[PDB]
Amino acid sequence: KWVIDPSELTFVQEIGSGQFGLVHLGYWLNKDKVAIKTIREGAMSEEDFIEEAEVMMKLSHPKLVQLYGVCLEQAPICLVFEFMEHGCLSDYLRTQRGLFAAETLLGMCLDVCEGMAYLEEACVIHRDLAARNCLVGENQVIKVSDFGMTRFVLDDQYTSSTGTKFPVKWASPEVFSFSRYSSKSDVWSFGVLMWEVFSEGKIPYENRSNSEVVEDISTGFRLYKPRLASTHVYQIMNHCWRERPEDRPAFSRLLRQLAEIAE
Ligand SMILES: Nc1ncnc2c1ncn2[C@@H]1O[C@H](COP(=O)(O)OP(=O)(O)O)[C@@H](O)[C@H]1O
Ligand SMILES: CC(C)Oc1ccc2cccc(-n3cc(NC(N)=O)c(C(N)=O)n3)c2c1
Repeated sequence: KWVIDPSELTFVQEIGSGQFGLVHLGYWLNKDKVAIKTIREGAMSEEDFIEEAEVMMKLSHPKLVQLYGVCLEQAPICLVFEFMEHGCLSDYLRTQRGLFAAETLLGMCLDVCEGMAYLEEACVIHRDLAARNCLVGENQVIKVSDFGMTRFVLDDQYTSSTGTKFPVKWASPEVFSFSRYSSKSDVWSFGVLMWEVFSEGKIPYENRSNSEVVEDISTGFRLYKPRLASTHVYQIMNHCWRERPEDRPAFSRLLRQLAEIAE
């Protein structure tokens, strides 16, 4: 089962604060060390989430952070995840800026691409892929996390394309216009993630408001090439940012293309 009883969890240390609550390092009885995220009441549709648990627990891949289960005996509920020692990728890049070899940055993109190729085959859409949603583990492995979570977030300012906190910077035109999510909209987001990785954690379109990003993208403007990205890597980024979803590569194609470049 995916239900974890409160007696099977022990909170050891606070890791940090998230959008919807605290994150602790803890232990899960007879299992492993875990990261536990406490979810503020009202932040997510808990009943909708619990309905998909039996199906979603079957997803397992080396490049996806495992969500082991939920502790829901009383509010606030807890989500129990695999512990990722080095934390989020966006912070990891920013803190180690200037210490990365270009091969390591391409390797991080390849780990994410592998995890995303598994979700694409599984017909699971992430909806908010970004470096902030990737985590860094043992020996600097990158794993994707939080796929599908925006379908349960109750704050309309984040989930509505016309909302003030919407992640427009990682959104394809059909997502920011119509909320038309697909694995091809995740490919657009993946191109922005590659830009974040090769820029060592810079924020995309930092000099633009959300409406300015929409106008810029719609008139054909794209993110500039980071210094560390080769012209071949930047070409693949641009393929992710094609206006028509049908013209973007699938993750299965990107994985082969990026691997050929790396190997
Ligand atoms: N699985 C995990 N393992 C280790 N640290 C984690 C894990 N999930 C989240 N964290 C850490 O918890 C903090 C907040 O996490 P996150 O829940 O992603 O907040 P937010 O959703 O606002 O980004 C960050 O410092 C992040 O590195
Ligand atoms: C206990 C888990 C399996 O329950 C759910 C229920 C609904 C879900 C809906 C969307 C996505 C889910 N989801 C998210 C996951 N992992 C991370 N790191 O976010 C996993 C997994 N199997 O590792 N499943 C869900 C996971």
